[PDB]
Amino acid sequence: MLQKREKVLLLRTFQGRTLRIVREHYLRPCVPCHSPLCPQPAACSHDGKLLSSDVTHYVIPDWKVVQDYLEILEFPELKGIIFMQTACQAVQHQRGRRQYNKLRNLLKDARHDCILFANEFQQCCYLPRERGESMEKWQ
Amino acid sequence: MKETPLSNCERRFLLRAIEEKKRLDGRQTYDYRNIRISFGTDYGCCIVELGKTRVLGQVSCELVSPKLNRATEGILFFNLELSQMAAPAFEPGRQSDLLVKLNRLMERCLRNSKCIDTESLCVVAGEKVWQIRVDLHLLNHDGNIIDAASIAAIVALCHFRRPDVSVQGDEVTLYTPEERDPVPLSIHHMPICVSFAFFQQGTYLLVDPNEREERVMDGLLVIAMNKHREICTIQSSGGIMLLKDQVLRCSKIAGVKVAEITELILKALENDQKVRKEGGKFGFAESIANQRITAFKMEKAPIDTSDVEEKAEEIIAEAEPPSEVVSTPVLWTPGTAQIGEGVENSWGDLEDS
RNA sequence: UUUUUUUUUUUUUUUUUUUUUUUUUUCUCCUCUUUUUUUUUUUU
Repeated sequence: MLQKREKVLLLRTFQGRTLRIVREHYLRPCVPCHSPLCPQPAACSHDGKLLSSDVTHYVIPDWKVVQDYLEILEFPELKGIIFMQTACQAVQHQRGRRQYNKLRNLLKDARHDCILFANEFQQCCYLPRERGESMEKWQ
Repeated sequence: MKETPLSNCERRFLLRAIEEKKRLDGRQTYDYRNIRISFGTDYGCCIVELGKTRVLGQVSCELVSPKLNRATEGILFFNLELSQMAAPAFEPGRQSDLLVKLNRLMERCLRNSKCIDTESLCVVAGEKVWQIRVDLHLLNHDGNIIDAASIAAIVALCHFRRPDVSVQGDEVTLYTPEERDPVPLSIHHMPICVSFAFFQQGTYLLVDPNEREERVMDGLLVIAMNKHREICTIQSSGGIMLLKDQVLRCSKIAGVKVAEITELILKALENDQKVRKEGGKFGFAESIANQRITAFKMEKAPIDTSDVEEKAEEIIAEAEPPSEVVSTPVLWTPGTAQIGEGVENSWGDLEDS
């Protein structure tokens, strides 16, 4: 079933000590997609907050459009938003705790069309870094 | 030396009793041996007696520099030790597989429960902070060493009183009980251990077993659980194979028993504080039973210090003065000189060549 | 009117030891509104 992979990290402590901590990662076959046109209900069963298809389109910030422009994406006229967990992780590890707390309230709310997606826990959307890179380009 | 061996009549006797659910010293299954606390004169010193076991607890603090990292807390040593007098077998370096499990039980309980407030034991950060260091000794072994050691550590920590300091601007100062009054500590909760013994493959249990009952038992279960309703450690050991309803029954038992024990401890500490505040006499001395043959009291006594001058004078006067043969030092060459019968020649030379 | 024979509970005990609480992370962070700042005085 699951597929193990690794993630190295370079943590810098307050005393100036960095370390190559290594950690884990477990992929899965079926990440729920919380959509009303998922062509197989059972495999995930969509047990959460679920959109209703009326919109013309769907807009997904890549990472920055929710990092700073978040204050826009609250108007209850905006419809059809889905958040990729990698953007959430970027903003959490880059914008402290306040913006992230507003974002998580946004998500945990039955007034808007916000869901969250496990980009990084899905078996063919994950991609490993390569020779010569950066967080922006990989992102 | 070793301990007297165990016969095959005592095992039979304890097991027919245990099957019949009656013990030697009369106490039923879910009972403790009654307790008796006694306080020293300087703070953080007590003597607890559970049944016929004794433990001496004594807390003491001291000021050091706080390592590297964790710059805003203090450290808390512990060192259990087993005194040769507790029992014949205990020997300074031949019982190294009980000391470890005991120190561990004590440290995991006291330090992981987070009842002492080691937050507010700093003076500066990066600089001198108080380093407390608890110390317990076992005096008399009669079974259930860890319940008594835990109650002793609790009382000793809840009776200490630190020194106290003034800090303002960037300047230190250290007071004394006459310059400033010693200060108590802050104790969130009171984690108190309980032990259970299992007999003939878990079919029976007995609360608070002593040392003979300890040699006819399979394994031990200890359950440390602070006041309110919060468990803090458990450690099955020995030779036991346990069920799942039984752990819950044990947890109930430890809850009840720790309730009662905390009643007793609180009452004793309050009474002791009342005595210390009334203005009466306290201490190890005014604890000796007087209705008993092996205690005696005597107020002070000048013995007669009227004669010592005369005796000393006559002794000094009545003995032979130093004699007067003075010796001479001989000089060989700067660096070496000799005194005594001396040597014949100036120095040896070509003695064998 | 039915003789004779077919062993049994392992041998051993007179071995030295010079340590010591712990142990190993989590980031930057918008403090709202009459003011200069009042002040002697006396009854504790």
